[PDB]
Amino acid sequence: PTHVSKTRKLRGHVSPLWRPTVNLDRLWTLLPNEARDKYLGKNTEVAPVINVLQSGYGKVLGKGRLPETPVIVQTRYVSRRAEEKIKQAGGVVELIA
Amino acid sequence: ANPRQRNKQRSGKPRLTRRNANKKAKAKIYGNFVIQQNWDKHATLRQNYARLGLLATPNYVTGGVEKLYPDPTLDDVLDKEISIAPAKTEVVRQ
Amino acid sequence: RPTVSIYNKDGSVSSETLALPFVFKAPIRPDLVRSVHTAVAKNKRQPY
Amino acid sequence: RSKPASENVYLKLLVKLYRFLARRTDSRFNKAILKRLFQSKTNRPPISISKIAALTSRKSASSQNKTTVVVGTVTDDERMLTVPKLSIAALRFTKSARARILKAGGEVLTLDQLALRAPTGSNTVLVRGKKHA
Amino acid sequence: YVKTWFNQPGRKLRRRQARQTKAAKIAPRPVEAIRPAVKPPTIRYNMKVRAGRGFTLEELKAAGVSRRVASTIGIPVDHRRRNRSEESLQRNVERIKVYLAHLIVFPRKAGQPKKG
Amino acid sequence: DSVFGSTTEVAQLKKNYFLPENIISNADVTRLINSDEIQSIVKAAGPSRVKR
Amino acid sequence: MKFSRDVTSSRRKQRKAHFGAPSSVRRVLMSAPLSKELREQYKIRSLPVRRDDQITVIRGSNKGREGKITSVYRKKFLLLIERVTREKANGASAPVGIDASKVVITKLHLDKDRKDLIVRKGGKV
RNA sequence: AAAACUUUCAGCAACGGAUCUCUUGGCUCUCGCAUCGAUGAAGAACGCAGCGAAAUGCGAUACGUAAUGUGAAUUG
RNA sequence: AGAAGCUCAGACGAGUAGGCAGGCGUGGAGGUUUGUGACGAAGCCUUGGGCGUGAGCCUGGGUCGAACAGCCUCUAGU
RNA sequence: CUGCCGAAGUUUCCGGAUAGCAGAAACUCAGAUCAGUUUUAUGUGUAAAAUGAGAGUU
RNA sequence: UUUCAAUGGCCCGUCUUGAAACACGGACCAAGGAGUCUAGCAUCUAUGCGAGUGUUUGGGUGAUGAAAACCCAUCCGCGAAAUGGUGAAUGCAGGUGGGAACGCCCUGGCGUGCACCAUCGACCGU
RNA sequence: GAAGCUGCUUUGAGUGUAGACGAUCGGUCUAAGUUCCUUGGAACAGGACGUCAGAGAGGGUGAGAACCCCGUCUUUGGUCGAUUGGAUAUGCCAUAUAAAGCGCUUUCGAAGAGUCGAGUUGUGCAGCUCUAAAUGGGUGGUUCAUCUAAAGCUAAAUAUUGGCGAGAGACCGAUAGCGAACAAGUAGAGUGAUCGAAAGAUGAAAAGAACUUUGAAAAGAGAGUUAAAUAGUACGUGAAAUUGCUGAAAGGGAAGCAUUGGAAAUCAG
Repeated sequence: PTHVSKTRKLRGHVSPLWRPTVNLDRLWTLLPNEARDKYLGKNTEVAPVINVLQSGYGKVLGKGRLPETPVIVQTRYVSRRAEEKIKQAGGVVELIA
Repeated sequence: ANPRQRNKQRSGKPRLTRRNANKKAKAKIYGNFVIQQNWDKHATLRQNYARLGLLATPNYVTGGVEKLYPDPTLDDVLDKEISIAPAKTEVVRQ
Repeated sequence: RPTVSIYNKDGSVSSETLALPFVFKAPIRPDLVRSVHTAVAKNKRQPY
Repeated sequence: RSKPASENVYLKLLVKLYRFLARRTDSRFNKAILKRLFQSKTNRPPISISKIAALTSRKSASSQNKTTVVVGTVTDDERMLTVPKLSIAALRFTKSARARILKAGGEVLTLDQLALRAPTGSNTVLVRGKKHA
Repeated sequence: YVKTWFNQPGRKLRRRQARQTKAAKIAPRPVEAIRPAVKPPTIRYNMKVRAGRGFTLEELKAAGVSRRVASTIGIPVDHRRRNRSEESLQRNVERIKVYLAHLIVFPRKAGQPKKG
Repeated sequence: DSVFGSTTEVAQLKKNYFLPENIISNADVTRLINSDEIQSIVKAAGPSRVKR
Repeated sequence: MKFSRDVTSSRRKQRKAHFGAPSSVRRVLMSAPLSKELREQYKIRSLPVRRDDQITVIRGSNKGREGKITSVYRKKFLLLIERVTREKANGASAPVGIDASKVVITKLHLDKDRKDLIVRKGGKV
């Protein structure tokens, strides 16, 4: 406001390829909370599917540890260490065209 | 302000006033008689269409709808016939 | 929760009651409301 | 800074409460808390629930029942999945952090509740947030 | 030259009135036509599905509608778009087939002379 | 209760809105100070306005 | 409160309309209330005044004076009444004008036109 | 060294039109609408009233005629 | 105990450029004062009185004849 | 309108960056370091008692 | 308040200079009269939320003024990953020292040790 | 797409009437104090007692009016006429020996030239010179993809300092706001193109000062009107500069100012 301006007090003083990246530690966070309660920590024959393309991510990177629960990761691209950690956690990677 | 506008400001002839500026007025229904009878003039067209059992748009709506109360593979599909749709409103049945 | 008694057309207390909504326990902020009101009471200003 | 620029009435109430506690006790904890309440938001960075979980069970761990105290916001850390039991007193909790701590863990506290529980700061871990920003 | 938006509320109400004036003219029928479902043309957007312009001549023919009566009952036609995959064809056939099942078509008045 | 919700229950008429949480639990610090917990640990209360 | 967007609540436009109204409108502007006996007789709250109407001055210095209407001076909103005049310095009589709202009609000048107007405004003749 | 004269102060009277109060005006924003002319337009000139110069209205049918509405004025 | 407050003690006081803080006044807006007013609002005048370090404020009398202000916030053609 | 703080007055490098003087913010420091000062000692310079002051940095 | 006496008192503003003086401005009074609005960027402070955040292009809706308030579908902006295609806990997401704060003791000792700073260390900046 | 074939599905460029639903124009309809007292020239003020309210917007009325008047609300309508729009029902007429969609093919399928383009000179476009093609030509991409120029029409969303109206505003308040609130592009200036002002307020009502007297007259003095002429058209309020008069005081080639008191005047406690 003009009233609080300090010129009110000077009166009188003479004056590429689109590819957002997601790391492994956030892969389970993308999935909703009720599915995590169902699939995470339980040895179920059916595994959850995390299509990281539908969540606005182009590539899955390898930062972080995944929990030992297997999970199917559907994506376009994946860093070489990321899918190493994925099968070490028991999951598989399905590259999406 | 203009010489044209000052011309009639000083003139004795009254202005050609038409009182047509009634906002908030929703257009009345001609066309279908059944719709006209069951249509109430206060509600919007989206509220009237929903109440009468009709669709204002067959597509998605490009905004958040209103909420007044806290609500509680070719062959099998290319040749399949949808078993019509039920009429839930008496107007739609009408 | 506390209950509030409902009053009839003649001012007599009705036997029905309602639990106090949680909104009545919200923090009461003169500083925040004044700032929001300052900006919101500016949104129907015609230009000059 | 003899007073905070914040016009929040409840922040002024906390400052009043810890003005008394700082001067009517001999706790260097209470003097520290009063100073950090005066500090601006720039100098009060948020601390994550994961860093709190780390600093409790770090090295020799020995967290026991010690209550974590931070003058700031305890933001949640969605990367960590299984949340330990924690007791934190803070200015604010993000809705995620408060929900996660309560569901699988201990309790959340405000700075007035802590002053009742541990007026002298006994068995309290005074944790700051990373200012590297 | 500065453009101002003081008529932003005035424009919003004028369009809501225009929608209301449409419904006055044509009451038992929707104020919008049925658009198809298509997939955007880029690697960034091909996962999504948005509304196209009209249903291709093969989508109409497969559904059972002819390209002449399609406009009459409110089904836009797109002579330019084509079906490069069965996925797009089967998706829009069911969009029409749902439309036809949910549609009430009032009969017209047919002129008929005394003799044939 | 549906318009505003609570601090732990979502508002039904406002998608993803929870009531704000306060900085303090009890908004009366006077009784907080005069509580037994704090009074039992404070050092000896010095004098008020003193003689010159 | 006004709710129509066709009626103006502007003081500027109300004074301009009142002070620039033509004689056909100033006739309706200068109305006077009917007396108690006339109101219970005609079921009419108020009428526009007319020459040769027996009225009774209600307010002003001339309160209580009674007389007919000699000329409704529509162009300055003043009513002129017989035996209600002001004596100038030179002895001439200048009639004193009173606003129509300050008088009360005690005997109407009934014509065919007024009678239809009475029964037009929900009244009994 | 008394008056005059000059100056200062106060009172009254002048001169002046500030201040205050308002205001059929301006300015700004929004809204609805689309209608000049060879069937002579916009503009110009001259005229017309019982008593008129401007403005307004009008065109030798000249501060208007017909029709329609109102219902008893106009007014110096 | 308007803790924004109350109280005790000591020292210091020019100040350009510059830096920092608190105040006075004006037009209009939201709130408020069971606010003032034809038994005289505003304005103006006065060798009338009072308050403040100061910007300024209140008041007596006279004149005047229709509106005006205090506090809390907003705003600026201040 | 009042109150408080308060300079430089010019080096050093290419109109300037720098430093210096003045402030702010955030740190650690009181069994500590400073100093437009004087002594003592070693050969004017260097090093360690007197006196004063809380002293530092970013 | 006016006046007298004693004592004191050089015309204000601007400009130039180390400094004056000069050099302009000023007959008198009233009213008007000059760091404003906006776009971007950056600092600091406050506020809301916080790995998120941003309702107001637009749609819904709004009977009491409806240019307000209210509600939000899909996108999008910045942030969450850097480096020059690839793309990150080796090691409690690493040890040593100083350190805020706390605890146990009989000033000091011991333990714990945030922020930050020097240190050995890694991983593709973390 | 044409032409054949096939067999299912189709049909008015009419003309009346009736009623309903809309739009436009005009006329018309509308709740409650003007009871008492006090102040005042005037009550619309204060007080007392009431009323209406889907109306307590605003304006007028002799000072602040929901109840005196116009209005406002009801009206997101009643009524009366008009003039019209797209439907519905129904009557009459219908040139059907007709027209169309879909489906089938041992039959066919025309597609725009001084234009594209090349060269050059100017600012994709234009001039100049030269001047085409028919799975051709245009435009993209690493052979492919896409399009079909050199002919044409087309509502809506969009713009709008003008034109016909309207409703508003944290706008200006007569040196402001448009140059112009009045008189305004006027008075006035210039050969001309053009340039371009100043100027709002008596009172509720003109009741605008009869009459007498002086004076040639303008005017003056008594008088009179008004609540008021400290409202007399040189008109609300009447500031400062400046000027005249009266009172008090001071003054030997400046003056204003400051400090301390006296004297005179005038206040306060």
